[PDB]
Amino acid sequence: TTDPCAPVKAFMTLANMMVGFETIPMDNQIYTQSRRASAFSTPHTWPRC
Amino acid sequence: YPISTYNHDRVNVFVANALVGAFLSNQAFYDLLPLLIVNDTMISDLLGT
Amino acid sequence: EVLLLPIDHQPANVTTPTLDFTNELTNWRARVCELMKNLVDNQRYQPGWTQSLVSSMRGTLGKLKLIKSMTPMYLQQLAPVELAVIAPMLPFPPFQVP
Amino acid sequence: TQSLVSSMRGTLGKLKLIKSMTPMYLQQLAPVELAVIAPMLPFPPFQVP
Repeated sequence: TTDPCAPVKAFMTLANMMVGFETIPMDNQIYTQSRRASAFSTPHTWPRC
Repeated sequence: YPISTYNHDRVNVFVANALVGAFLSNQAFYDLLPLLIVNDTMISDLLGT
Repeated sequence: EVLLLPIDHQPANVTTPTLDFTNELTNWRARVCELMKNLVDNQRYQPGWTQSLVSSMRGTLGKLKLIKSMTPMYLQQLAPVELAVIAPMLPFPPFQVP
Repeated sequence: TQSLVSSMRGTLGKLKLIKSMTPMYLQQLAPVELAVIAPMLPFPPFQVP
């Protein structure tokens, strides 16, 4: 896909898979680790880890 | 925070302890970093934040 | 101007709720599943359970510890607000010993 | 088969650990019953040690 947020969707898909196994520092408490990976689609919303 | 301009100002103890505890627990510590440097007293920043 | 609740209550900070794993009820479920896996890993207590039943029981228990449930978070940070809203619009007021 | 040996010595262990009240009955209650029956018999008890 020509979506520029394809790598962050690929990373957040695994981070949604692994909830409770391993925890990562997210940006805030809104866009958490267990939030669906679809919603990002924006460079402001890329997690800092 | 640059050290050379923030060398001689007192830091906030609650934000420091909560920042260490949030970083060791991976619990979205980035919204504590603006509260780390204190002003007008130690307690009123936490009240009026 | 006070009610008593048998579980802990911190209030939430957002209005869009998601799932996380930090409250005393999920901690309690984790410790119960942890002791039951310490109980089933022992072979002298269930000698008839050979290998695959043992590993399947371990996995069922760990998965049941890690179910995506929302009721403990609800009890932690939404339902006390609802009880506090309900309780003065109530014909029989609260009557609580500590 | 090494599976069946351990599994069904587990059966012997569980049959050792069965719950039943006939042994406690034979220890504690049935001698009291024979002691209260035995005067009321047409044939008195005739015993060798």
